[PDB]
Amino acid sequence: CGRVRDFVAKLANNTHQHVFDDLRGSVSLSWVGDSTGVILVLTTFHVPLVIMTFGQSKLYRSEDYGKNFKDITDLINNTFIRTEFGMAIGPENSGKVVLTAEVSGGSRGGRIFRSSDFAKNFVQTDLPFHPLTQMMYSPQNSDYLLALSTENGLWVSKNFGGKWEEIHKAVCLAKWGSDNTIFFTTYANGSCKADLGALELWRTSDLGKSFKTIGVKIYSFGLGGRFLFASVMADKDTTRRIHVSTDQGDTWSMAQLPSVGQEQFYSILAANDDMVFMHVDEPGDTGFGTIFTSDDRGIVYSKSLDRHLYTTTGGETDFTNVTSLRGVYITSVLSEDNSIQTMITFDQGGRWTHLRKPENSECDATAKNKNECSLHIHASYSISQKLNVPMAPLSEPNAVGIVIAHGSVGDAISVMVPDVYISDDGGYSWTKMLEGPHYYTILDSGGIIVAIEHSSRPINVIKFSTDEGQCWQTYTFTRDPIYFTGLASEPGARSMNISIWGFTESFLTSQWVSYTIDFKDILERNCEEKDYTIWLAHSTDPEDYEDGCILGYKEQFLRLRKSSVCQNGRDYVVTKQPSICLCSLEDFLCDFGYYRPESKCVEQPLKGHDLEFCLYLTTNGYRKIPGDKCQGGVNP
Amino acid sequence: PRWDAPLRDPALRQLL
Ligand SMILES: *[C@@H]1O[C@H](CO)[C@@H](O[C@@H]2O[C@H](CO)[C@@H](O[C@@H]3O[C@H](CO)[C@@H](O)[C@H](O)[C@@H]3O)[C@H](O)[C@H]2NC(C)=O)[C@H](O)[C@H]1NC(C)=O
Ligand SMILES: *[C@@H]1O[C@H](CO)[C@@H](O[C@@H]2O[C@H](CO)[C@@H](O[C@@H]3O[C@H](CO)[C@@H](O)[C@H](O)[C@@H]3O)[C@H](O)[C@H]2NC(C)=O)[C@H](O)[C@H]1NC(C)=O
Ligand SMILES: *[C@@H]1O[C@H](CO)[C@@H](O)[C@H](O)[C@H]1NC(C)=O
Ligand SMILES: [Cl-]
Ligand SMILES: [Cl-]
Repeated sequence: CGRVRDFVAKLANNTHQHVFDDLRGSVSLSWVGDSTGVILVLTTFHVPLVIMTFGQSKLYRSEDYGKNFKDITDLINNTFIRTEFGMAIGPENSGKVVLTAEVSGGSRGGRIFRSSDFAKNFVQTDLPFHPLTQMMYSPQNSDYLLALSTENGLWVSKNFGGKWEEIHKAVCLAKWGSDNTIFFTTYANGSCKADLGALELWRTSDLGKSFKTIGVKIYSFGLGGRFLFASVMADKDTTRRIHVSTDQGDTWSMAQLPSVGQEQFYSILAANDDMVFMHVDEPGDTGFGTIFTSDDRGIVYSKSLDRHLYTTTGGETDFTNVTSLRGVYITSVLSEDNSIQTMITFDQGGRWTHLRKPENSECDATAKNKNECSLHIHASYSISQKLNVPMAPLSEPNAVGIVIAHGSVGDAISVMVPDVYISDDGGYSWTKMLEGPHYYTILDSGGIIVAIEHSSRPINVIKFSTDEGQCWQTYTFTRDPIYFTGLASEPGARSMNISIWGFTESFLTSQWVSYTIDFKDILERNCEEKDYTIWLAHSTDPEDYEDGCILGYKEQFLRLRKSSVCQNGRDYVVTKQPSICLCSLEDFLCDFGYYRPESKCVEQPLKGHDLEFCLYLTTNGYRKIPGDKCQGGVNP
Repeated sequence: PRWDAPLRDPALRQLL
């Protein structure tokens, strides 16, 4: 360990300073498209008084991954941009930026500045309304925009915000579906807060020319992968139930899920083409609830995890899709003793379990036994309680296996200052990566992991690893230390450019600055076929025939070798071959009406929300797990 | 002052 020599030379010329405006202003960063290098930076000075009197927005634009910027404030004339709305960037490489300008007193509608050539040219456009929300793009067409007004009217544009037309008047919530469909709720007599529970859900397939009332007595709605969800109030009651439609609200079916009071809430934790994870808050503001995984129809729900930590009103939950490995999800749970623990599922919420203790760790003060304990992960709740946690867990799909996160090693989540931990196998095994809290980033699909220390002092050092966090080279990137604020790499983790943001120590003033580093010379050579190695995902018992079967299949990957030092590339694709396992009874979840004593699904004599689902239809008592792809073997 | 690098498509949890 410590392999590399003369790396300082290879990074010195590739480090790129850029000073911006002083700390009298506030910076806001936004990327525009993949493989572009196009970053926008909006400096904003505001001294807010009784009315608008002083304020200045400047706009900068890079196109070399943030190494150099050109001032483009002239392209928005001399206009103040409202940060609240932000930089509405279009999907894909559409190159469609839209800013929202402040307007004078008594103006009938607001103003926007909009480019569609990666911020090379903007054009001014006065609106017929004052917008309330940021302008949502349609995913199918980047020229199609919806926006909500300050008078609750839903406006739509076909020509990239050039001309707008009010499709409907009394709109609360609205969002795009597939094929340019617009689902939205609307009120009748009183406002959204008052009419909450007696709203009605509308649909338009043709940009508001035609309409269809797809639901009534609505609390709210949501889109989750293939499914359309709607919370619906029980008539002559304050309770509500979740209803589901797979055909854009033409036909509905009530979900096999409990009804909830007004104190409680449902939450779409995660959703794909296969299934949904649904949180249901336990009544009486207890601060937890219950995860339910759906079937492929989104209708029958198995109870996945009890006592799931989710704070009141929503907002805070530690539920984390580990994107670097299939079927893996980490979250936090409350104990009976009121201590928070971290559970991991490897089979999409079939079985949950504690995380394995890392090799290079002692068990902390929370642990009963000094030698035997588990890993616990800091995420959104830890951050909300103001613990010394600079980042939530990080994983990238293209960096297969890699999960980086802060944590504590014991019987529960500890208030003490955490170290950073890494798994290279999607969270089966763990290791202490770095000592004390850091900010972290994955570059080149795992080829380089980068880390900056979280410090009250200013800093001038960046730690990097070419062998997935086992060995760490330390690089001094500036002679003048900075108070670090954040990192910015290109989304997708395919770049080799990291931008270290912060502000200077106090001289005449303090000023915003970004040191951008390219690692292209550190990984001078591209990776050949010899650099990769065969890796079975989910391996427990290598000698076993069913080893690595999760949702009825295995996956053998071509992972990059740790010792190998090379660029994966931008064009890099995750090479994997699946092995289809034989079906067992474990590959089938129990259909409605059936359960497991012990493991075989057997009918039940029906209480609670089961009885309600039965009353308000035909089955052998088994159904295939959604996304389960086993063939042959057991079959009821 | 303030520093923000927001995500374009942040997967906010839908409530019902
Ligand atoms: C948990 O996270 C993983 C990884 O982010 C999710 O799996 C990914 O799901 C998406 C969409 O369901 C898949 O996207 C695919 O994109 C290609 C085009 O790039 C397209 O050809 C496919 O039709 C599909 O849209 C993607 O395959 C998949 N990623 C991996 C690495 O398997 C997963 O859905 C998340 N879990 C939940 C419950 O949402
Ligand atoms: C890190 O940032 C640098 C710039 O600071 C990026 O450099 C850019 O790299 C690509 C090569 O992949 C160049 O692409 C160009 O493509 C067009 C169309 O095929 C072609 O006409 C050009 O000859 C060229 O190949 C691009 O010019 C280059 N830009 C600059 C300003 O040098 C680099 O992509 C980033 N690294 C990674 C790994 O993302
Ligand atoms: C600036 O706004 C004026 C109208 O107030 C317009 O004539 C001009 O085209 C605008 N320029 C740009 C670059 O948007
Ligand atoms: Cl399985
Ligand atoms: Cl301040």
